[PDB]
Amino acid sequence: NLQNIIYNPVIPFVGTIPDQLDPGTLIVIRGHVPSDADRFQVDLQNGSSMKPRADVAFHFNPRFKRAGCIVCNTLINEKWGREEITYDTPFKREKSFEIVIMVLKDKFQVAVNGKHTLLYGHRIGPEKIDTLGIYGKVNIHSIGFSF
Ligand SMILES: CC(=O)N[C@@H]1[C@@H](O)[C@H](O[C@@H]2O[C@H](CO)[C@H](O)[C@H](O[C@]3(C(=O)O)C[C@H](O)[C@@H](NC(C)=O)[C@H]([C@H](O)[C@H](O)CO)O3)[C@H]2O)[C@@H](CO)O[C@H]1O
Ligand SMILES: [Cl-]
Repeated sequence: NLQNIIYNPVIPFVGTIPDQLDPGTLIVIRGHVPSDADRFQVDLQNGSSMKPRADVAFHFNPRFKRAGCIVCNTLINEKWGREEITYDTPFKREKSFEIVIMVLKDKFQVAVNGKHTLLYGHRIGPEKIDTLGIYGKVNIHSIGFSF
């Protein structure tokens, strides 16, 4: 079932993932976007090194300026790849949310508040993911895993 690794963590949060993200694994993140929020990110990482900066297999980046959007990308050897921008974003300032990330064989599937939001094909073997980090202006109520 779901095994939360932490509640109301101080942001930025960087934690180690208890088990390998094998296809079928779910990542559940419940939080809230503060009214003065410009953006925030959830990064599935390979290690928690800050320098050199640890690779980010999956960069889930909601942005709030203008109409808003969600930028997804991958950071390999401290270099960002091709961005995959999703314009149909459900995130809003002053609103709560539950993010469910499904780890499939060839990609991540993300749904927010029960509604499908986006897909992102693996650019790095998901098996190299052992750390989860949450940065930016966002309040997190919980982070859990379903292996
Ligand atoms: C072409 C275009 O649309 N403009 C891009 C612009 O999107 C891009 O912004 C960066 O986008 C990546 C994802 O592709 C990340 O979202 C970057 O966010 C972070 C990061 O994690 O790297 C957030 C982090 O907090 C920032 N660190 C600091 C010091 O505050 C870093 C940092 O500012 C940048 O890495 C410096 O380059 O960004 C987000 O900045 C930019 C930069 O790649 O390039 C335009 O062309
Ligand atoms: Cl797949």
